[PDB]
Amino acid sequence: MKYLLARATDEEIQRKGECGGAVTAIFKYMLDKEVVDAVLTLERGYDVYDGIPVLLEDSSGIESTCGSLHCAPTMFGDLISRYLSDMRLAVAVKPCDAMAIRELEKRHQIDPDKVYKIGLNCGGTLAPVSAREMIETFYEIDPDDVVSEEIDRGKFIVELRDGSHREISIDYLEEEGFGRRENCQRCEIMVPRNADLACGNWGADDGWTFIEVNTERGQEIIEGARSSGYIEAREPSEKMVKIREKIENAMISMARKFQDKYLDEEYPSLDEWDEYWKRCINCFACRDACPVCFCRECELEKDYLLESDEKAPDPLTFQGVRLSHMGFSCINCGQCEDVCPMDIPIARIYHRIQKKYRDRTGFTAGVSQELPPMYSGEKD
Amino acid sequence: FEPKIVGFCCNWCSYGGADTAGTARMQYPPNVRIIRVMCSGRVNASMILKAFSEGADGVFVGGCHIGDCHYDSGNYKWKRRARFIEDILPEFGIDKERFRWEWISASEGEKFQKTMQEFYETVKYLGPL
Amino acid sequence: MVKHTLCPSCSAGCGVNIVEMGGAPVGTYPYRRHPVNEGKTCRAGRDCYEIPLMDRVTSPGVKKSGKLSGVNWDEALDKLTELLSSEDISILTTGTLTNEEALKLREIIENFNVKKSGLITVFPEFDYPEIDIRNIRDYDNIAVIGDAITCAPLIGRRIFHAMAAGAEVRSYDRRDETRMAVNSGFHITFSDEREVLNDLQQLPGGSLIIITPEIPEIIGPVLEFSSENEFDVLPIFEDFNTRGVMQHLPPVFDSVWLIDPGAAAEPVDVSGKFVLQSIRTEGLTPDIFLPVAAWCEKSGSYTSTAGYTMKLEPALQAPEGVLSDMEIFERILRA
Amino acid sequence: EPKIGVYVCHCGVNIGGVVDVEAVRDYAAKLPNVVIAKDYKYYCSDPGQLEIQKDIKELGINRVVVAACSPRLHEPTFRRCVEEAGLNQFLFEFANIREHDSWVHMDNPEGATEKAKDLVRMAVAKARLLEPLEASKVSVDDKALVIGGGVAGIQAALDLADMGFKTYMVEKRPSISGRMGQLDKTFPTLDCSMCILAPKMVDVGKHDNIELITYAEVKEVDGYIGNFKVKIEKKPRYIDEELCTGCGSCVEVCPIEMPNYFDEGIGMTKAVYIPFPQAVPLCATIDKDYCIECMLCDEVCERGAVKHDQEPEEIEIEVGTIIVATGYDAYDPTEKLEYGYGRHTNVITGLELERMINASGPTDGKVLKPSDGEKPKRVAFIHCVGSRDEQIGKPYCSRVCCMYIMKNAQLIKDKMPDTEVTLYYMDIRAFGKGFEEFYKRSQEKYGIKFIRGRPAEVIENPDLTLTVRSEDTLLGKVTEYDYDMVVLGVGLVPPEGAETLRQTIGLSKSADGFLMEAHPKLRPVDTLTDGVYLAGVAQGPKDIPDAVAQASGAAARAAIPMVKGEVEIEPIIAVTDSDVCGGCEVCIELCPFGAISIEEGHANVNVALCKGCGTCVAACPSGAMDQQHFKTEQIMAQIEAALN
Ligand SMILES: Cc1cc2nc3c(=O)[nH]c(=O)nc-3n(C[C@H](O)[C@H](O)[C@H](O)COP(=O)(O)OP(=O)(O)OC[C@H]3O[C@@H](n4cnc5c(N)ncnc54)[C@H](O)[C@@H]3O)c2cc1C
Ligand SMILES: Cc1cc2nc3c(=O)[nH]c(=O)nc-3n(C[C@H](O)[C@H](O)[C@H](O)COP(=O)(O)OP(=O)(O)OC[C@H]3O[C@@H](n4cnc5c(N)ncnc54)[C@H](O)[C@@H]3O)c2cc1C
Ligand code: SF4
Ligand code: SF4
Ligand code: SF4
Ligand code: SF4
Ligand code: SF4
Ligand code: SF4
Ligand code: SF4
Ligand code: SF4
Ligand code: SF4
Ligand code: SF4
Ligand code: SF4
Ligand code: FES
Repeated sequence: MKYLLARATDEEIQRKGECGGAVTAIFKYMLDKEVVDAVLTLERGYDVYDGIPVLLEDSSGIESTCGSLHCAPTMFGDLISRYLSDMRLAVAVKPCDAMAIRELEKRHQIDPDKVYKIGLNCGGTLAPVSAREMIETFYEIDPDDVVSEEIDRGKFIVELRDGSHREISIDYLEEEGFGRRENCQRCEIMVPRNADLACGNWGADDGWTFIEVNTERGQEIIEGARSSGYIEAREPSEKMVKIREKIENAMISMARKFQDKYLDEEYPSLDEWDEYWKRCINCFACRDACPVCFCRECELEKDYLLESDEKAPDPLTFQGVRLSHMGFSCINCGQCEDVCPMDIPIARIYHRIQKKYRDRTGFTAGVSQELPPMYSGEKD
Repeated sequence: FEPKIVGFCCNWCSYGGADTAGTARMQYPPNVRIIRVMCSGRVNASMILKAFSEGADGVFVGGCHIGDCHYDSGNYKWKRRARFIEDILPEFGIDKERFRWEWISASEGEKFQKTMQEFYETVKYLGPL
Repeated sequence: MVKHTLCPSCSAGCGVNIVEMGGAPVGTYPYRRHPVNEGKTCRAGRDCYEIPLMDRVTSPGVKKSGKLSGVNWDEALDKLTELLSSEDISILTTGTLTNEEALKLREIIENFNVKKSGLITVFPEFDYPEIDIRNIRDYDNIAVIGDAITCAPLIGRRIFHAMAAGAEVRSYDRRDETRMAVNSGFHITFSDEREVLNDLQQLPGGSLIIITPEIPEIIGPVLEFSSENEFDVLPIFEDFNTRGVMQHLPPVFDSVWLIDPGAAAEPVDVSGKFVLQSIRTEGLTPDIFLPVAAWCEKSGSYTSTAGYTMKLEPALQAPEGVLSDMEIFERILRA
Repeated sequence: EPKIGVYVCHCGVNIGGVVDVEAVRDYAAKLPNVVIAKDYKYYCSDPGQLEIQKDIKELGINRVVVAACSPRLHEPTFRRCVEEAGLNQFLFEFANIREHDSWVHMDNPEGATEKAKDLVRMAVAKARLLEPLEASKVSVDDKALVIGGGVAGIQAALDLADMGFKTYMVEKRPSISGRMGQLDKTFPTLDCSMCILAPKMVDVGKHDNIELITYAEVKEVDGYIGNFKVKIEKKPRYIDEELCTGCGSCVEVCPIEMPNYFDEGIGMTKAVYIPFPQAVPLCATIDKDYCIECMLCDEVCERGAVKHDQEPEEIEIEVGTIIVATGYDAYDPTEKLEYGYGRHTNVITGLELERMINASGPTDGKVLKPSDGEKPKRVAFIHCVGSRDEQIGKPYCSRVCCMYIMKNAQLIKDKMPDTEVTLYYMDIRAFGKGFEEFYKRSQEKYGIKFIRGRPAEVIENPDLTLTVRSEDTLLGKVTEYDYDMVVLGVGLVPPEGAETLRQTIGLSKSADGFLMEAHPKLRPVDTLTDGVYLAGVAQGPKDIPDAVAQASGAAARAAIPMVKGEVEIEPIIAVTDSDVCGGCEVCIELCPFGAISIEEGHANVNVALCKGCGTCVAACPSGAMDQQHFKTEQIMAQIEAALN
């Protein structure tokens, strides 16, 4: 079974689920049947803009984790490698989460045996505060009234407390400096085929989740969840499986256009990069947030590299060194740019360097299961 | 303008090549300073970036010819790193002409002398970094 | 596991998530939803999770001969009541209590008659405006006294935003090589406060004066100048809840009761008895120690320099044997 | 705290002529941690060495910097000088101011002097951070293991045993001999092959320095050179090797018929069998895939050597060197569907023909048609079956098929003068000694016909004759000739279980699928895995004399370390900090000598296997790996000194 249409058998889960609640039903089955010891997911805080990671040990009250949070640009790989390493686990992953976990698994920081990946289709995420400012400026509503959010026919659309829907073309918002994160606009991966399962709504009807099973482990998950009646499944029309392929191809083409824009046409000049690098406060937030920078002790803090004075570091010994260390394994997750207190576009340069390396060698960070050719023991 | 050039030369061939050039009394500009390593596989991007950040106008790396490595594969790893470094360097305003990596054998004194002369001329033409 | 809280390492109201495993803090996670920083933090904000575990003392202590020795809560409370009620005490606090705790301590002070009281701060009592830092970019002219970028990096971020949007930024300091001096549009190194005042003479109305504690002598005049010439003043206080504590207590020795649940007190001069109510006692040798709960182990509200108030629930469980400052205060009052 | 003494050598007028040695010494005197800075005319001499030794002894110097000529010329000299002075030889640094400065900048005395000052500064910067290192000594056990009991393995074992080294030979088959014992005659001399091989097999079987373990396989190999621990699984013969005499009574009374592995699928034997009369050891073996436990062998055996209750045995040996001599398998042409091997009755391979022509083979030396058991009147031979063919991924030449095809054609003509033999070839590779004369004699003496053309197809006729559809490229025309028998010149492939053994030992294979040598030209029998050597066809296809030469060479190379009894390793090796190592393992595959392993989630460098290149050190991101005498801090200090 390559493709399925699944939805939860519990009425509460399907009601609260974004797309029929199949993902929540899989997690509930996995915890209830003890396939895994825990589930790492998101859970909204005091509003839709506040998604906090949660590690559930049992399925009691799991429906609180239902729904999609487009304003939660979270990374799970770093949490799975820092603290959850010796646990059997099931985690909801966007394609960037799966890419980070794959890059960490090929470096033996995460055990692929112990981690189950129910990946989600991702068309992009938004920064919460920026999203609220956008809703105030363009939707002319109080952001606290928004109860849900989705992107679709090119449209950010918001469900409301009243019950209506407000729609704005995402092209307009992204041309006005808003909308999805800039790294999300360049994202070339939409279905997480580097995960065990790939669940989305691009080939599904209302109330159903379109699932692509990528691995035999995904097949075991789906079989165990259907046999016990946690999930009910049907098979997409192959007219649907083609609409999904076309949508994905269009999205990837738009991503390539945005790469040509941000990394070639609107790429800052050397003078603009000098202006940016003058700002750096040497806080190492980019290094800490980067999932691929996992080392117990970092070379950038050695006496012969670290900037001693309270001034901007030399861009070479900080940025160029981190680039030489991991820029072939950059997954364009944007976390480094997200956390930078100085608003430096780090991800642009790191993604451009990774793209040059990929064009030369053909290595895709976060997708290929092997190490980069840099670490090849052959004499290729 | 006298450029400052830092060189890394493997013990077995490229250091031997510079020694051969010296024994034959082949003259090249005094700008280069050579640091000795056992293999070019010892060199990484950190060394090159440090040299450029400490004030080097050009950086030279000299290894054994592909297939001649005294440790049988070190220059392959170095070549990979050198290509990636060529990718990285222009992103920070360093012309990749300032970074020269060559294969020199222990008997190629003339090759070493010519490489040093041309690298010095190139870096001098480029000007201060 | 992952719980919201406020970074206590400076006055900027940055939010951070503390990751908890097994009942102890193990790391930090971005708090993107917070409007002050949006999940961005300096190095100090990403190391704060270690504060509850660094040299933590969870047993009330008393000065036996020479060294401190453990005792129970009732004895220490009674012997503090002794000094409070009979001989004399000066109560000093840092900007590290909650607003409710500040109100309770103000009640304690007036009732037990403390002549000398207040908050340890170099800033005066001023009609400080509420200035949401998101609006700093809207100001046409900004003057900075001190190194605002280094004191609170996440407000220097907003200064950078303002410079991007055309705001003319001028910086004044005694030093010529500082991050603000380096990055501002124009910098003036001055040896006389008169030069700073003369330069501020040209600032149009509604301009923004961001003043740090680097130069304590010019704070008084500048505030005065800002009241005469109709400027908006953003102070950068020393402690995370200095502005919240300032409301209930005024800015302040023989015998001192020092309350600093955040351990943010630069050493002060004590001649007589020393009653320390903090989380760690490494620096000094107090006569009696009152271990309290940390910033993140309390229920209550904090106000940042800009004025952003934030109500907080306990992100961590207070260690057994310690009490929140308000419990100690209520015991002192009721006992 | 470092206390550095700097010594500038004039070299007569070679350095002092261009470089102002006095100014360089003065500059060196001021550098931090430099206590004394002298200069002498010839520091490579007893006077200069005595001056250096005297200052070491008198001024309490712990670091020495000589500014002179190449480390490559006189580093051992000054290392010996300082060590005799009592100072560790790795607390000495060299600055090259003659080949790198004074002989190449004769036109710029000022530039030469400034460059000399810079180089001395770099040398002092490195010296300040040097540490004392001691060379390590690794004991080498004087016992060897030879895997494979063919002609190459037999030769290697005999050579090692005759040099006095106790040897263990391990052979998976019940008897030693390999493929050479299966041949009837050898090219280019047509000499009886078993009659030259059998004496060597008997020698191996009763040699005092050889322990022969037949019918056993190498299960595990751990350790390194001189320190190999090998676990061997001796499969149950169900016959007592000590009591059995090989009389063969048990074989006669066995009611079960089983294929004989020695006959390559055209001869049969019983479930209890002796592979051939000249087997070493001459012992019986029972195969339990065919035994019915009738017990007839038990009541007929006169020595009580039948043991149906036998169990597999485990042998643990400790050796110093391993020689892999595992040989080859014949290519299986069943996949070449156009030639119809396995479908057409009268299509056979070259090895089957070797067994058929053999006078002790299943047919008693008579070449007969498998269909009707009659002598073929017409025989065709096809070259390059399974070789030089990219449709099957075998783009190499097996190097022996031409010669054995011609040998078998000559043997057929000798046995059957009136038979007609034709060979279909692309190239005739008669390259060895006497091979070209063999080629000519195939035509002049025996009248064998040679057609240049790779046959397109072999078609079976209803009467079971075979039509070979092939172009005669020299006549330039398609030919369809009929034959009573077609023989396929199958190539050489690595044997079954080659990959298992290769992973067990940790060796690397070449493109053609065979084991890889350390250097193609100058180290044909060595491997990058210290203490392991290759002999014979294990390294790649070749004929008997080449395999014998390789086996003797492998014996010599293995004996050298065992003769020495120890190996000295220079301490410029890599070292891992387990506190910083994240266990990412990206360094493991970068060592060409396999010196790095992972224990307890951290990288460990084997001291005996590290050559000190520094590739793993440069690859480690976090810096948990560092090279002694070339630490990252030292090189960074040198860079800073060179530029500042
Ligand atoms: C930011 C985002 C963008 C998406 N974009 C697309 C898209 O373009 N096209 C498409 O077809 N599908 C997209 N999806 C998936 C879509 O919501 C599917 O309908 C759904 O994933 C199918 O599973 P479900 O509805 O049964 O899951 P549910 O029962 O709703 O469970 C979803 C689970 O995902 C977890 N999760 C993991 N990461 C996040 C996160 N960042 N935010 C919120 N929840 C998270 C939730 O906590 C919850 O446990 C997106 C999802 C997210 C979170
Ligand atoms: C049809 C044919 C005809 C030939 N005719 C001639 C000729 O006339 N003249 C000539 O000079 N050459 C000839 N050759 C080539 C010749 O056979 C080889 O050069 C020679 O046999 C190689 O000997 P070896 O010891 O390297 O390998 P092999 O003869 O293959 O012996 C290898 C030994 O290792 C054993 N072994 C394999 N794997 C293991 C294992 N895992 N553990 C333990 N033991 C193992 C095998 O069972 C065998 O005992 C011919 C080859 C063929 C195919
Ligand atoms: S980077 Fe790609 S996978 Fe990650 S949130 Fe953005 S669009 Fe989704
Ligand atoms: S460099 Fe930035 S974009 Fe690339 S993987 Fe690291 S955090 Fe993500
Ligand atoms: S910068 Fe280099 S050493 Fe530091 S964490 Fe990243 S990869 Fe590791
Ligand atoms: S996060 Fe930004 S300011 Fe901090 S070290 Fe990285 S680039 Fe510099
Ligand atoms: S700017 Fe201040 S409040 Fe914000 S993270 Fe840094 S130290 Fe903490
Ligand atoms: S040490 Fe070198 S330069 Fe000095 S005298 Fe000897 S050979 Fe000549
Ligand atoms: S016991 Fe087995 S081997 Fe012996 S005679 Fe019977 S069938 Fe043959
Ligand atoms: S088992 Fe006995 S009967 Fe059989 S061959 Fe050996 S000695 Fe002869
Ligand atoms: S030796 Fe002759 S028959 Fe064998 S592969 Fe080479 S060319 Fe073909
Ligand atoms: S030594 Fe370095 S590269 Fe090797 S496993 Fe340890 S951390 Fe990884
Ligand atoms: S330094 Fe070279 S030889 Fe030594 S372990 Fe590392 S890669 Fe192997
Ligand atoms: S030894 Fe010079 S490159 Fe390896």
